[PDB]
Amino acid sequence: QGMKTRLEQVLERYLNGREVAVWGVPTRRLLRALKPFKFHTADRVDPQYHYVVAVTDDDLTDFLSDEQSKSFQYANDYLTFDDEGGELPFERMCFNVPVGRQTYFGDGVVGACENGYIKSIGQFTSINGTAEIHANHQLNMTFVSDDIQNFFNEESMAVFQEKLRKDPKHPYAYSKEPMTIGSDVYIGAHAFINASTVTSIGDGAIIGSGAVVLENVPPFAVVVGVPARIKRYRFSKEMIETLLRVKWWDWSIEEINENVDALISPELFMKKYGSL
Amino acid sequence: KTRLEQVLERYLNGREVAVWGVPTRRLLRALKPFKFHTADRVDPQYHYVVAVTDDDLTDFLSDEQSKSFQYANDYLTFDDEGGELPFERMCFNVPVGRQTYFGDGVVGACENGYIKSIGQFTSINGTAEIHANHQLNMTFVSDDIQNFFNEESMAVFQEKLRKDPKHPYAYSKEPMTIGSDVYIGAHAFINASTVTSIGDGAIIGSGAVVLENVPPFAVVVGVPARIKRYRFSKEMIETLLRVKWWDWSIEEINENVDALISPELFMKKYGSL
Amino acid sequence: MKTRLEQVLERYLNGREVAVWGVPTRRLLRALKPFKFHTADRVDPQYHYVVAVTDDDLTDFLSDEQSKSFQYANDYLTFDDEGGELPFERMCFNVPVGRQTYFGDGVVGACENGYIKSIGQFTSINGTAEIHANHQLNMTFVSDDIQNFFNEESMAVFQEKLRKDPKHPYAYSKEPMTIGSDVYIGAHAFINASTVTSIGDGAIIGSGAVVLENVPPFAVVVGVPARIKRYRFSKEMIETLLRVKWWDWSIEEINENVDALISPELFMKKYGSL
Ligand SMILES: NC[C@H]1O[C@H](O[C@H]2[C@H](O)[C@@H](O[C@H]3O[C@H](CO)[C@@H](O)[C@H](N)[C@H]3O)[C@H](N)C[C@@H]2N)[C@H](N)C[C@@H]1O
Ligand SMILES: NC[C@H]1O[C@H](O[C@H]2[C@H](O)[C@@H](O[C@H]3O[C@H](CO)[C@@H](O)[C@H](N)[C@H]3O)[C@H](N)C[C@@H]2N)[C@H](N)C[C@@H]1O
Ligand SMILES: NC[C@H]1O[C@H](O[C@H]2[C@H](O)[C@@H](O[C@H]3O[C@H](CO)[C@@H](O)[C@H](N)[C@H]3O)[C@H](N)C[C@@H]2N)[C@H](N)C[C@@H]1O
Ligand SMILES: [Cl-]
Ligand SMILES: [Cl-]
Ligand SMILES: [Cl-]
Repeated sequence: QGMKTRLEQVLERYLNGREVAVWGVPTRRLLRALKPFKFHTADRVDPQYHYVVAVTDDDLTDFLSDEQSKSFQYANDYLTFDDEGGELPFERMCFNVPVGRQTYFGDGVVGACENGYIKSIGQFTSINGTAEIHANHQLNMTFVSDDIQNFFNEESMAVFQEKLRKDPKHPYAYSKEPMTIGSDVYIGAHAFINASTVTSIGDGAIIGSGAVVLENVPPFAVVVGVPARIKRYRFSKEMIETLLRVKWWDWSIEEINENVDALISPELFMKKYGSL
Repeated sequence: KTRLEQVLERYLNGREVAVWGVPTRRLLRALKPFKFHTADRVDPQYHYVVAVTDDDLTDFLSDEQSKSFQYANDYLTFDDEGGELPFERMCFNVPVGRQTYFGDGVVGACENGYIKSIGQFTSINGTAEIHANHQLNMTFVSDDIQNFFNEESMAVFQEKLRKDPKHPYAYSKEPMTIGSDVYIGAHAFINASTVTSIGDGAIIGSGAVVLENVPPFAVVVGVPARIKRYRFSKEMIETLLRVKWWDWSIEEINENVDALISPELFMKKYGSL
Repeated sequence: MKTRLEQVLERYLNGREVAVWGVPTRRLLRALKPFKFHTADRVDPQYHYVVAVTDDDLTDFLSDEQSKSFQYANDYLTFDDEGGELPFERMCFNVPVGRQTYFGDGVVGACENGYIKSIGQFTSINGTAEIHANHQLNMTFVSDDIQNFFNEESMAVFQEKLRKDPKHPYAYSKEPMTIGSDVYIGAHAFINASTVTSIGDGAIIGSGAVVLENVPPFAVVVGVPARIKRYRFSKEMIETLLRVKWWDWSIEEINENVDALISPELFMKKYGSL
């Protein structure tokens, strides 16, 4: 019943008949994910024969200081286990939340993926690890608690859950669409997005540090403050829609390199793609 | 007395602890008064499974063996001092009511003597923080400078700290009482030097910085925290404080679930008249 | 690049054996390779330097009755605590940190990213404080890891605009930030490494404050964004504090002026300018 690890998705694509070399104190969840593969505790490693798996980020710090690590490419030959939110060169799943290329995030939103709060996360999105995404409890009852249900019997729970499924303010993200976090998004430190009231973080939206987001963010909007407010937009409204049609975040690696000057210069991006 | 110890004193029932995960020195110290082993084949009739990390419990509950293990009754996580429980428990020496949970920041607050008790059915976000102020009336704001103080220098340092009316390090003030039916959001902050109570039913929004007492059933948001609304009318707040549903038995909670679900039904039933 | 533990063992081990309290990690064994270590059992400070692997391991040790004879730093230390205070000036990565100054893992990462030039003495930084920089905001994209798809030539142009940018994305083309002495920083506080270069001596950053520019010495900043609430002392006292620099005193001098450090009024009647 174990969900598919981020490590499992990498090994499925890059192990290539090698043996996994565990770098660090192995854990029960790691051993569980490493069952269908040949693995051993790492000593002397070779990218021809071994794929290095550092258990903790502390273990990766140790591996990347070692001389043997210089022959190992990120993702292609090594990876960290305890980093479910780490970026990848391909489109992955987090639990069952699709996550695009070069998109990383922390543990608060990994849990938000587990809670069914997020529908999907786009490409090239940078989310600070300390960002958090939680829902609201019911606000229309005599109690605000959630774990009182542990004391509810079958009859008391049927009538509790029935009201939640009808609450139009979506407690615990009920009866609402899971939120989509677009591509080219930046989320600052200590940011919070209410999962009960937000369904869309637009493409290109920039959420400032310490911002509390209670509503949808328009595409390429910059929001700051408690509560978050639109301070500026990244580009004009004509480039905003042109961006939403050109969709550079879905290019190939060869196309990204072939349009580097357009990605580096928004003015040149317009002179190249803003055809009418 | 650790949280695992309080459960094992209650629900182990002569079984043997099954350690799901790599054991730590502190867990090995707590499991000393019982027999234990590394979990392989587990049966809830023979074993109480104890997951070391939250990552261990996730692996255990996804195993086909956990299908007959009940929460707290048959299993528990050791590195979850702030996890909820079906009976009133102690966090260090801070009482905590039933179905109430918090994070490690609040755990350290309990350890620092900042909290007097935490009520029933209270939901505290793990990223919530509770710290006190340093001394602000002296030439230095540092605390660890006292590590360079000798026996005579700290006699006068500690002397003025306890005289300080602003309660540096929560000095000369009652510890903080967090009521029942309380909700506190993520990244919230409560100042242990200037806050003595969070009322019953109080709701602290995410990202809110609480510097003064929150009234019962008040909804506070912002930096600093300010009251945005009250949960119920004044009359229901009076009756909610006389009834105290959070102290009901499991029986009364299930019997009056209709009153717990609808505030208006609660009002006619337990209201004054 | 010595660790916090390596710095302490080179100075206080004194021919003893390090006794490891807890399950040893890969990075701890590597730090302990030049020393004589073994699993802790029965420990004596005349014989052993107890090393606790995790914060959770040290709590277990100090509750044990064998810890009653050990002293902090001199006789025991925690491994996973690069931001923990020390009774001497230390090096976090390659960032000088003053005596009795502590921070959390976010600021340790800020030292690793080169965002911090130095951190003063007797500075108290909450563990949930953060110091991150801005990505480029004058481009078509805000991503950083998109550069993992950049080839050799595209990387050149990208890195070129970054060093040209006057707003200092990723703290480029700007001086690393200085954090003064006798500074306090509340929980959940954030300092932008792209636009800040100095946290003045004696500054106080209140909880939840978003500091977007330099904080003067002895100013108290709060809010989102952070603005000056008050100053700890008068303008004349700040100027005397900046010349006296009590945070550079010897342990003897600190005790000899414990009355001047406790009462600001006594500090001025003794060090105030003529
Ligand atoms: N190191 C400096 C960089 O840090 C961040 O990016 C980096 C992220 O912080 C990294 O995040 C990793 O570390 C963070 C915690 O710091 C974890 O939350 C996250 N899941 C884990 O993947 C991620 N793996 C790589 C990415 N380029 C900043 N957004 C940009 C900055 O230049
Ligand atoms: N999983 C989704 C739910 O998460 C929270 O509740 C849950 C709490 O977050 C849980 O708390 C546990 O997990 C949290 C988060 O990591 C820890 O901070 C906490 N110390 C630990 O005890 C607790 N054990 C169960 C409770 N239902 C939300 N308040 C409600 C939400 O529906
Ligand atoms: N316990 C109560 C005290 O907490 C803090 O200080 C304490 C610091 O928070 C401690 O910092 C340690 O604990 C913190 C918090 O977990 C970690 O962020 C930090 N890396 C770790 O070194 C440090 N080792 C000791 C110092 N007296 C307050 N600043 C003062 C308060 O009286
Ligand atoms: Cl629920
Ligand atoms: Cl103290
Ligand atoms: Cl870069």
